[PDB]
Amino acid sequence: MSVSFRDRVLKLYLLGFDPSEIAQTLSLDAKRKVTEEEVLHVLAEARELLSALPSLEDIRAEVGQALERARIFQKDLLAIYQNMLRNYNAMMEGLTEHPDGTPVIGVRPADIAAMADRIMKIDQERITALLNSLKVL
Amino acid sequence: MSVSFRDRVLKLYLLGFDPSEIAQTLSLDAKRKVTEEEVLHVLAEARELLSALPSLEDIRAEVGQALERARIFQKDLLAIYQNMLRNYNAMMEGLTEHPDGTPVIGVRPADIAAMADRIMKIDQERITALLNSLKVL
Amino acid sequence: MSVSFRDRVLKLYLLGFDPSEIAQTLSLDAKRKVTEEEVLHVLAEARELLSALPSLEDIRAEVGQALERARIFQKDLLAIYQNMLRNYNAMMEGLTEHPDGTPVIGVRPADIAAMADRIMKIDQERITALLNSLKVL
Amino acid sequence: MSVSFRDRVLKLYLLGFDPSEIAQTLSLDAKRKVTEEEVLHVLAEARELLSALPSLEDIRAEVGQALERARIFQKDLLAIYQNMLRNYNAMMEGLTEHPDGTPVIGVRPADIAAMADRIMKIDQERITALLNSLKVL
Amino acid sequence: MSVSFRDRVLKLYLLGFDPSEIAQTLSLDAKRKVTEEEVLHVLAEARELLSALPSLEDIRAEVGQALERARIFQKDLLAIYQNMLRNYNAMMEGLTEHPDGTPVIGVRPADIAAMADRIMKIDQERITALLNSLKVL
Amino acid sequence: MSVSFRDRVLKLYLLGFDPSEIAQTLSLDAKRKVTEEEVLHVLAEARELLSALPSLEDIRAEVGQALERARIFQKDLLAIYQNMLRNYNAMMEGLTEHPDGTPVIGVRPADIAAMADRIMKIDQERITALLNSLKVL
Amino acid sequence: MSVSFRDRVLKLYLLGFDPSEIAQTLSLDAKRKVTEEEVLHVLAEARELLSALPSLEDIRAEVGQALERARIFQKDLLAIYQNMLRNYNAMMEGLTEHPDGTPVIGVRPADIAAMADRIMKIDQERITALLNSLKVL
Amino acid sequence: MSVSFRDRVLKLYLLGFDPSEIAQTLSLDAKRKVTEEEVLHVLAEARELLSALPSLEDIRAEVGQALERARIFQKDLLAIYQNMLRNYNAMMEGLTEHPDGTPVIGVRPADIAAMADRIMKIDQERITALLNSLKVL
Amino acid sequence: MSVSFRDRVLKLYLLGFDPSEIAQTLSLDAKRKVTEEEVLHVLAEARELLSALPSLEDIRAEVGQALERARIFQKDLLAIYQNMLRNYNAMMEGLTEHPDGTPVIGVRPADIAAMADRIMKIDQERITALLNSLKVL
Repeated sequence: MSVSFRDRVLKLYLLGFDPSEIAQTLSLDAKRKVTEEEVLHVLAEARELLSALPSLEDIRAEVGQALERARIFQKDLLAIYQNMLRNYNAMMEGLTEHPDGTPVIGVRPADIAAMADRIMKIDQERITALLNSLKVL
Repeated sequence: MSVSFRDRVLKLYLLGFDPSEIAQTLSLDAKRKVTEEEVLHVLAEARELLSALPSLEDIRAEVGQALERARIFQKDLLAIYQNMLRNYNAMMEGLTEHPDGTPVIGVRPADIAAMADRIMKIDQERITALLNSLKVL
Repeated sequence: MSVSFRDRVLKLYLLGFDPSEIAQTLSLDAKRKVTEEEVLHVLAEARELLSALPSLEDIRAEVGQALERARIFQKDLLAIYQNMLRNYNAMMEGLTEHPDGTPVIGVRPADIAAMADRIMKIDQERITALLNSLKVL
Repeated sequence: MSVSFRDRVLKLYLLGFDPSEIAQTLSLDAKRKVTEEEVLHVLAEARELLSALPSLEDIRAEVGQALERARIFQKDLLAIYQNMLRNYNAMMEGLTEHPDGTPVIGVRPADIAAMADRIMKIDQERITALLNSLKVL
Repeated sequence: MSVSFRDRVLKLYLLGFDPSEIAQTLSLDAKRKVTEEEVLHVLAEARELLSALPSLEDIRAEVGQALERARIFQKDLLAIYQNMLRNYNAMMEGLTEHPDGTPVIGVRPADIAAMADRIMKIDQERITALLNSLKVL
Repeated sequence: MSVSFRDRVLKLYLLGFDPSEIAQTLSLDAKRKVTEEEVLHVLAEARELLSALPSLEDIRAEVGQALERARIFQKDLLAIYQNMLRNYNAMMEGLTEHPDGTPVIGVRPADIAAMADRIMKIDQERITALLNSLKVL
Repeated sequence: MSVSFRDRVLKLYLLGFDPSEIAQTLSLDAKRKVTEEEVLHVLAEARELLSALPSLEDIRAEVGQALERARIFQKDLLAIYQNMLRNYNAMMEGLTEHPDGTPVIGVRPADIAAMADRIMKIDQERITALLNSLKVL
Repeated sequence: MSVSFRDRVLKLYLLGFDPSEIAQTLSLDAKRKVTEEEVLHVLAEARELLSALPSLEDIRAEVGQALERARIFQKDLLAIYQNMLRNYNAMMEGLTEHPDGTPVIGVRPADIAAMADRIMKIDQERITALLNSLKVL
Repeated sequence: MSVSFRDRVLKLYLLGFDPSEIAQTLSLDAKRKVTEEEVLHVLAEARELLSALPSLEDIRAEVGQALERARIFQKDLLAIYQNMLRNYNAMMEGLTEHPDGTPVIGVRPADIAAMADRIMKIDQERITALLNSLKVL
């Protein structure tokens, strides 16, 4: 009723189950039975936990993490963009397969422009959010 | 006429039934019959319940819950994004199936960029709403 | 000419019937005949009923009801989202049917991101409208 | 030349007929013939009728009627939404027909989210327009 | 060179004919020939007619007529909307034809929501334009 | 080198021909040959003609003509809209042909709403531009 | 190294060739060879030519030319619009060919509304840009 | 626990693994086992690393790099645009293959206008971001 | 380690290779081997090169070049627009081929309006950017 129960009742409530069903699914989890009031006590308890206010350094944690979310995605998209631009040249020469024998998938030229715009969008998002971190905080 | 009746008459009204039909569907629910005035008394009664004003800590409850709605969805989408990026590499190599024998589903490169944008949208929504929670409240 | 007539003449007028046709459809409803002036008197009468101004607590009634419209819809969409995310995992494993024998319907990964965005849109609408209820009223 | 003629000449002009054709179509309506100047006199006459200014209570008439237009449409869409959500559950179970024998029509989950957004759009339109009625008027 | 010539030369010019072709098409209309200078004199003459400024009551004429354009269109769309909502119920019951024997045309539920939004758009346009007529004029 | 040459060199330049090609196409037009400097002198000459500033009554000429462009187009679209709404009723009754024997072309109900919106857009453009003509000028 | 070389090196650079390739393509153009420094000297030279500032009458040249670009395009589109509206009437009558024997191409009514909107967009662009020419300059 | 471990635990956490799974995947990486507290200590440690604030010269690093991201992409798109405009001319002449024997791929004229707009979008992004670098910094 | 190495390490880094792979690809380029610290020294060195600030005349260089990018593209699109408008007239007459024997490609009338809008967009971009060059600089 401390860690893996207070987490589970909160997570199962936010996916839209009434506290009757939250009890019945957890009635067979570990215990013999879980009463509805046992569920409903935790939901009101965890409500006030979530009702707290952040700190100024607490906000700096996500803005640190959100920009690092971006850099992981740019390592993925630039790997795609190079490997998509590979298929555009090999399609143009008429090669049905790459020299590695791997198949050549068709890529339109307006599709490469889409992935170019996605990358520079992310790179522009770093500059804007980092500047607001300096400005607001 | 206290809990499972006042809830039901309100929920059935907001789905757009006239109080005649709300009576007739609940005429066979528990009682022998439910009069229309018995229904219409509750709807005017629960109208003033809903007409109340929130509190400042009451608003902090949803903003706590709305950001926690986000974190449950990011645990889902990042699980998709990894398992979608798995299918992109295995399609490129020409593997009809994964080494686990599971089939390989085709994924366009502009589709991965869509799921990348959905995730960083949610992550940006946490920063904006949490800052307004500090600013307004 | 009190309840089920003044309602009917107003509702039939706003669906775009001239008062001649409003008379003729209601000429065979209950009475032997309904004159056009009998119809047109009620429309001018109910015009001034609708021309009234609301009260400040009257506006609080809909804002109470509009947010409760949202919570009924989130109970529906989250039930879909869980049962749509069920079909995505079972499609990935290659199961043509669920272990319950029910068929597996194909779900694209960009479709799950659509239902994720609809839910958090509604949840953000509660925060904005409830805050304006505190601010304006 | 009083009621059913001044209405007809105005309505036929605004559908884009020159006053020659307005005469000729009404030349065979009731009279032996209708001269063009007989038509053109009425159009200049009814021009100044339409050129009048509204009153403040006159504007309150439509704002009363426009919100009542909304409530008639919500009685229709919520009837659709329930009867569309019926088809989604019965499609999921694999029932080709309903237990009433009626056919089951396919509904995508992103389509239910469309009708959910249409309803709460209308409900939000009531709050905005009613508040402006209190604010401006 | 007064009415049906000054109108024709202006209308034919604004559809993008050079004054040579305006002459030649009207060279065979009524006269033996029409010189280019005869055309070009009228175009410069009617230019200054169009170059005039409106009056304040002149603007009130169109705003009267523009709102009456709306009411003619709402009489059409509401006639469609009722007769489209007829086909939705009869499609749902499985009736290939109406009880009148007329065929049943398929209507998607998101299509009814489109016509609902068009109507309330027009009704909202009356309130905005009529209020500006009171405000500006 | 006065009228039909200074017009032609300007029009052919703005369609993107270098002055070499402007010379060569006009080298065979009338003269034996046209030198490049003969072309390039006119382009610099007509450059300063276009570089002039308008007058206040000069701007009133187009605003007169632009609104008259609108009225010609509304005479066309309203002729379409009536003749499109003819095909919608005759399709609904099941008539493969009109009583004139002309074929019946299929019209969706959302298409009629498109032409309704185009017309009232144009009618709203007259009110806005005419008011700015009174306001600015 | 004066006219047809300084133009060519600038035009070939802005299409994205490194100065090595600009040399090699022009190595076989006229001369025996063109060194890279011969290319790179011109690019730095023409850089400062482009780095100059305009004059106030210089800006009036393009605004003169940009509006004249519009009038050439309206002579084209109005020629299309008349010849597209020809095909709409002849399709409606059922004529597979025109009386000239030319084929009849199918035109939807929403397509004519597109070309109507393009023309009045251009005509509105003349009024806005010409007024700014009076206002700014 | 210094470089290739603190990087890996952070990168694997931001892809949405709970610290139990981060331990188990790295339990077989190098060590015999990695405890959950060993993982969770690093995540709280690296949280404060990311929680730091940037410097003013630190922001100048990305704005330098973001504009250099643009120039690499323009070297790619201009190479496409020339080699796409090659296929448009050769398609127009009717050449199924290029004179090099390479196949001719079909290009619509509205597609070339898309790549033209992408390039000048990027070129306009350099001017805006570089000016803000002068303005803000 | 001066020109073709500092350029290559920077360009290969911005395409998203870790400095290990930047070393290994350049380990076989010219030298026997390239250490990772040899790579990582240059990346930190070139970081401060990119971290510099522009000059006011430096910004005038791109704005000169960006407008000249436009004029090269208008020479291309106007060449397309004339040669697309050629195919529209020849399709209308029914000519399967041009008098030159070249094939006639089908062009919709709404497609010509697209290329008309692209050109006047570019021409409007010259006026706006050149005016800001006078205004800001």
